[PDB]
Amino acid sequence: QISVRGLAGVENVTELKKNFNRHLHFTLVKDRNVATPRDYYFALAHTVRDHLVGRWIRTQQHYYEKDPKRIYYLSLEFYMGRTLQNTMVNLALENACDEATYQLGLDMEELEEIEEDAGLGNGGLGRLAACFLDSMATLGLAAYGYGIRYEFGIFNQKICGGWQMEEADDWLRYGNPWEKARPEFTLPVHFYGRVEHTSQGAKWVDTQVVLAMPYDTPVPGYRNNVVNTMRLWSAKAPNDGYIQAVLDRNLAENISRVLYPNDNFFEGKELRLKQEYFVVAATLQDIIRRFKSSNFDAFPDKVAIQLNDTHPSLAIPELMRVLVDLERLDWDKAWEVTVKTCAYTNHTVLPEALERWPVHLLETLLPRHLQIIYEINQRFLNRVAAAFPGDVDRLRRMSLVEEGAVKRINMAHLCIAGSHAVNGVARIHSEILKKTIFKDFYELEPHKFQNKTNGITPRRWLVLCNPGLAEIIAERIGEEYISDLDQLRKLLSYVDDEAFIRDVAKVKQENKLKFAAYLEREYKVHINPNSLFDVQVKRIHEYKRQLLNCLHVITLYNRIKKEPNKFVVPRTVMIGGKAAPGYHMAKMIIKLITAIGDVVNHDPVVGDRLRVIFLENYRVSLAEKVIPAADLSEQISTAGTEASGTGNMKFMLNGALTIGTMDGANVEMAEEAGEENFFIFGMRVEDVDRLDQRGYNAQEYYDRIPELRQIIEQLSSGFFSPKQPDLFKDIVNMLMHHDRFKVFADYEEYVKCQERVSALYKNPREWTRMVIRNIATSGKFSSDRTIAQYAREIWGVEPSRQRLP
Amino acid sequence: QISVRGLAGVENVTELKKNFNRHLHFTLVKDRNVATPRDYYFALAHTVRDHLVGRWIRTQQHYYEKDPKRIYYLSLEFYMGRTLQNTMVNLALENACDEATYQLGLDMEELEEIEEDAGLGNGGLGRLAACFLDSMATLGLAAYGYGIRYEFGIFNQKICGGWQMEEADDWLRYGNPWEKARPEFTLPVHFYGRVEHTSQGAKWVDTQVVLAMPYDTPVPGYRNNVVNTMRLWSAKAPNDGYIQAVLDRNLAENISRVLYPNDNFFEGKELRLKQEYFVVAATLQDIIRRFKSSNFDAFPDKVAIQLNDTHPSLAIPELMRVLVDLERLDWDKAWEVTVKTCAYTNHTVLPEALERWPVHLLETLLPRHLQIIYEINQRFLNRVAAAFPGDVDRLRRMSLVEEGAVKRINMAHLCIAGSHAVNGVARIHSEILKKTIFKDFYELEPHKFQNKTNGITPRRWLVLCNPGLAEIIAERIGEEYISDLDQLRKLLSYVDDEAFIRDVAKVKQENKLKFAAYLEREYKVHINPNSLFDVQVKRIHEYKRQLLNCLHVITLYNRIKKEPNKFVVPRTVMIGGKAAPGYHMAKMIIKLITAIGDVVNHDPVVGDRLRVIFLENYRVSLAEKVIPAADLSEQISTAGTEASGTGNMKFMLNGALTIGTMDGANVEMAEEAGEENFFIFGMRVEDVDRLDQRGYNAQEYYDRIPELRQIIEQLSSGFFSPKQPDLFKDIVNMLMHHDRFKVFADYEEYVKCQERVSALYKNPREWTRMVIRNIATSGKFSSDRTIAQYAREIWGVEPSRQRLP
Ligand SMILES: CC1(C)c2ccc(C(=O)O)c3c(Nc4ccc(O)cc4)n(-c4ccc(O)cc4)c(c23)C[C@@H]1O
Repeated sequence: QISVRGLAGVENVTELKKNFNRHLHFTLVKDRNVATPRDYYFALAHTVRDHLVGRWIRTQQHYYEKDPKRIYYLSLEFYMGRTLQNTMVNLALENACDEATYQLGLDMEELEEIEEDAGLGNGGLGRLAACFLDSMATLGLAAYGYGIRYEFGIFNQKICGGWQMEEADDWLRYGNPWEKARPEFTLPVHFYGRVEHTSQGAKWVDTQVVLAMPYDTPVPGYRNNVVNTMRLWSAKAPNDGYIQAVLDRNLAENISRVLYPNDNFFEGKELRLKQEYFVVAATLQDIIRRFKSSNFDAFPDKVAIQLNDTHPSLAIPELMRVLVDLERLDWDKAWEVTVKTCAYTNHTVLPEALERWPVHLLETLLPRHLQIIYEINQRFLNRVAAAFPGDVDRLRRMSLVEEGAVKRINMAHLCIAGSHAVNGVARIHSEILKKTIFKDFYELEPHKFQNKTNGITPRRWLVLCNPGLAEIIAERIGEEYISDLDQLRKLLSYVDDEAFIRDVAKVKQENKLKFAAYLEREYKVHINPNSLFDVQVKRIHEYKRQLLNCLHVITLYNRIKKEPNKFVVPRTVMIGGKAAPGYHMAKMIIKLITAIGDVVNHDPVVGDRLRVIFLENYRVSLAEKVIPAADLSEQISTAGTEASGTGNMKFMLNGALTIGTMDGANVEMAEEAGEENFFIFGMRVEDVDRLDQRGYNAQEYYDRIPELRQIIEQLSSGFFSPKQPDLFKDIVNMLMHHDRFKVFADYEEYVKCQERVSALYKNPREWTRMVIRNIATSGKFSSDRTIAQYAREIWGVEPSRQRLP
Repeated sequence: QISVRGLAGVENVTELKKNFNRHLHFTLVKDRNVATPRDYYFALAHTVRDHLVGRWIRTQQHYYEKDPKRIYYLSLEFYMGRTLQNTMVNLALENACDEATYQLGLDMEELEEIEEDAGLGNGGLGRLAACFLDSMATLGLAAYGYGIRYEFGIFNQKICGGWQMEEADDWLRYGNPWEKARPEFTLPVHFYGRVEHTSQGAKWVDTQVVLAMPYDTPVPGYRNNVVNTMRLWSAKAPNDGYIQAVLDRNLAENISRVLYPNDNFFEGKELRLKQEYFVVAATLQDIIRRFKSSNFDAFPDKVAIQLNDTHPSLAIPELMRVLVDLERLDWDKAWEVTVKTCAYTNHTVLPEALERWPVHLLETLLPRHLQIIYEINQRFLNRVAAAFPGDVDRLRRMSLVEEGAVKRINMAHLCIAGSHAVNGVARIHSEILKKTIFKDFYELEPHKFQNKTNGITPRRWLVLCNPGLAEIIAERIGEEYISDLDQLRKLLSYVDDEAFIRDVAKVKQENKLKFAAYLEREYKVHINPNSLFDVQVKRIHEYKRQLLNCLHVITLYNRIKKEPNKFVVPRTVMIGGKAAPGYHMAKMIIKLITAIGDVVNHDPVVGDRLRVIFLENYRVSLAEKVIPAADLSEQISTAGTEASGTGNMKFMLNGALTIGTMDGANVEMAEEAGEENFFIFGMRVEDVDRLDQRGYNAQEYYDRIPELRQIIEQLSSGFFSPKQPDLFKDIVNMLMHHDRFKVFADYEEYVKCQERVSALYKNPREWTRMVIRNIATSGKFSSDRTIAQYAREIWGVEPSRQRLP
């Protein structure tokens, strides 16, 4: 069909059909008479997976033979999405399978919709892990993703009566054709117990054992014949009245049962601590076994462990435990190895996200790790005291141990102390780390602190989800950009090219029709395809300020009612994302969005000039549908709160213009494109700080802005909940009296900036030319660039995009 | 190698090796460098399973096209054992795979030892189900086995300190290459709730739903191209704080977690009741769907439901529930259909085995079924009252409702009332049913009561486990006997044939060396291969009288110590079998066996003249090893207690002579061979009854038998437990004062009969000639004969051993 999707060679298609039919017969045990579309999806998935196997085996053999330094990306989350299209793209098989299935009478895109997302993450951090796996394989790194094979990923969200309802994400119900169970590589993980100090040294005894069974999933690089591994551990009860004892095996196996759905929030649940140690303990056993199959001097030359947030921070004391207690290294040598092995990525400054585990919980579950943590703290604070003699407050601030009613271990402090590199995920965030929350650590060890601005893979996030845009780009500049995204800057040459302008707008219109067709087919929801698609998709949080979007939406509605005869650019305002189950405010915000829609979408004076829709069950596969259809990308977090963002980058790559604050990677996106090509508004970090310094008074904004006052009175008086007039009193009260994110303070600039958005959209040519200037400068935000930096600046390995044989 | 194992055709071997290597590469994702023997086993298993798929699909299509009456064998247990060798035997692939794997450098028998038993049964009843599936496929019946896919089968038994320890039988740990999950055929099963009576009729509402997911396993007939299905249901939570709710999905899924390990004993556990309804409800939905894909007049013409014991007895009220409540048939028409559809097989007369569920438990879990059961009872008792006017005691005795402190439903009475056929499992047992425990039901409906003497499949139980014996037989009479076992009578012609006599003894000696090698390799246990192998393997129960064997073993030991210089036939006495976890006496009996061995096996005066060994973890695969090696088959249950037995038949088919009571199918085995060819001893049923009539006094036997008195004093005084002198006081006390199975009353005849056993074994030629007379007359005990009778006398279908194309 389109060239970026590869060749449908005659023999390749013939072989694909034969292997499809073989799987249908021998694997699905069906013939065409009874085969369901799901049977067809699985026959195709097995056929495509078969094309990975040779390279997968040879890649891993190649690493065994050449012994490169191995990169271990440890994460509690791998937000992978679906795998069938990604595999075909990266194997150059997409047109061939499309033709093969077409000749069999099947629509391959219909089959693709049958695959369950591997929804093993919450949001940005977990999706970063997924993009990173893709980029590390495309860059030829000997890299392994290590995580948990959750039986249930992030919950499936249903909207019922305008409210979020959570259902179990039973993604393995029909099996997983991608993974390969490796029950022969199963390893014991220990919990509880107690420490004996013998003549040999310390001994961790009387533990309860949980087995960790690895499942390996292939990670294909982009057309370089590299296939790396994602290894996900599954909890299994050890082999050794009767019925209840068998049933009680469920308790240990609950360790890998379900992903904790807290996006940016720490709740010290013991089961979550168990999950974190589970990944850490089994993974480090793997790492050490592989290292010995090559004395621990060389260990940091052969192993990098990257900690995705503090979630696997126990790797630092676990590595010490293994090196000291089992390998009998001296403490100082073991510590030198550990710090040189480990590096730590921080993802947020919000204090409620910081993992601060109660000491008594650690003492019970992991008694030897708490001892090692205390020893780490004593030695680290001795270094602090020697560098800053007499600075007692600095000692208290830097300690891994936090005092209080509940004594706790600060896992971020543990990570900094035990890592040779610490990085934030965007320039502004990494500077904030050095300036504020880790300033003490930066002053002790400035060399540790780095920036690694996040990115997204242009395979999943352009070639896969927006083949039309990838094609019109390739028609001009070739296909090299797909793994060399800075070549998109060549498109600045085409900013006055009438053909490209036409094609960019044509592609966007096709994507919008496709998304409108999706909403009609799957939900019987009708959206005006000739409206500006205004999209805010991301997890629901106060700091991301979906509520500020809500205020603007009601402003548009109230201005229409005030002057019904005045032309306004028609909009479909779309908001989607999941709220954590126990986050009352976030669930109220979802209900407000649907409640606004219930009024707006049924007002005959409004008609199709304005519609407000909550996109249900936002997840990786839905992001791939809606982001290519978006005109306006809402990135409106309070300045200083969004460490980087990555949804912002997806929209930029896919031809939406961005309205946003100078926050996270927005800053660098605007720098890359030129601020004249972004709708930047609102307080900067400095202005937020000035408000905090004098005290944020929302009443002052209410008193001075009639249009804002009108909206608050509508919320209070029940205008958006006539049957329950005080339904939204908590939102109103938070906004008026307890708003940590200063919604009102950006209201006026936001509404006026939104006016400028509409003004440009009335000029289709100039809208599209500004779009070109964004797409053309999105190259910096490829995760290949991010990974190349991690490789050279932290891991000490040189990337390579050369083909394996 | 040997002809009964088929042809190793040149192209077949070449194709097998290619498909082996394809599976190793694409399915196991290994190359030969790293492949474990388990990888090799799985590559072979997939290769062999691939050879079933075409016939499996075509068999089931054939049934769809020809619409024969379908047989549904409902059982809570399918004691299947391993599947790889059985599949190769029945597909005529065994020599070809043997040669193919040999050319790849692999020992196929080593690979076979890697397969986990599908241990989904307890003993005779569950193994009968497995043999029946094999025979119904070999006889061309459109037959389906329906059961539960237990995550954990019968526990793995370890002997530790001479005691049984139970471990979870994690048979699915490495997967199951045989089964095909059918998650698309998943069905809802309902529990709890309540009954509404509307205008339409009754309605079962407010239930909790458990999903039943079917897994299909192929059942190959013997070289007739028939492949039937065993469908096993797996419990799954329905699709619709948060974390605990996800974890609590385990509660519904516990329904299929583990097989209840009670052999012959009813404990009214609610979870077991749930399992029973689970199989019943999902299976009958399948049956009805398949029936509609062909008005319910014709339903009994198209459906037979065979109830394996009372365990799926809820099928009777469930079928009524569906026909009346959902299909809106009148009660009387629905009842006519039900009784003509259902038939019931009874497996034991022991009262403690009878399922008698508390009415309050049924009312809570299955409120509509209890209503239907009460209505069934009222109408049935009305028939009783009309046939036997004024016989009020008969009404009380026959009622489905049993009065008492806890009111209960007698599930056997439900089965008789709701079934057009009731059968026992051996002639003596089926007569006892008509004479005693079901005499009232027999007098009301004599036409209902049948016999179907049990049998065993000669595929698994001769060709598979004893290929040497199968070969020397085939060398004389051809291979037709393998599915026409009455042709073994041709071997009576060879009773004076020196070559056959030589070969029979040679085969037995090879099997004994092979089993001795097994015990050395797997347990470092040394047995004298030139000793008589005296084997009692079966579940441990008082009624099977392992204790009587114990008394004889100690007698042999005490006689040796009394006259050390006197020659005795050397024996290896082997006892194996599992005790139910909560059955104290059975566990004490295992400990006594090992305690006897601890004295006997270490007495230098005894040496290798006598050894006593407890065979650990007796299961189908171990039965296949030890039964072909046995010289003497211990079948010594108290007359009247063993309904049939089937282990007795396995030994007879495999060249052991039998010592036993006139009990169960022993009677018919002795009738078939001639009593002169069996070591029959002990009380007959009539003598047991005479003892009960006057009261069994064990003291009288103790007082009159010095050698018995000596053994009891050794047990009491601690001779077999010096470190815990009163370890066996409970056994002694039961024997002396509470022995329901009259161990002492058969002691003298047993010991003297055992003398006759030894006397014949001293004459190898006459021992072997008597063996020939047993093997030659074992043909009646083929489960093909049993199934042919079920087909013609209950199900109304005609068997056929003709090939499918
Ligand atoms: C070598 C090659 C071209 C091929 C040719 C022929 C057959 C066949 O059976 O006629 C093949 C199967 N069989 C086959 C296919 C599916 C199945 O379930 C069993 C066997 N598989 C194959 C593919 C995937 C596997 O996990 C295992 C083998 C492969 C086959 C792989 C390869 O494409």
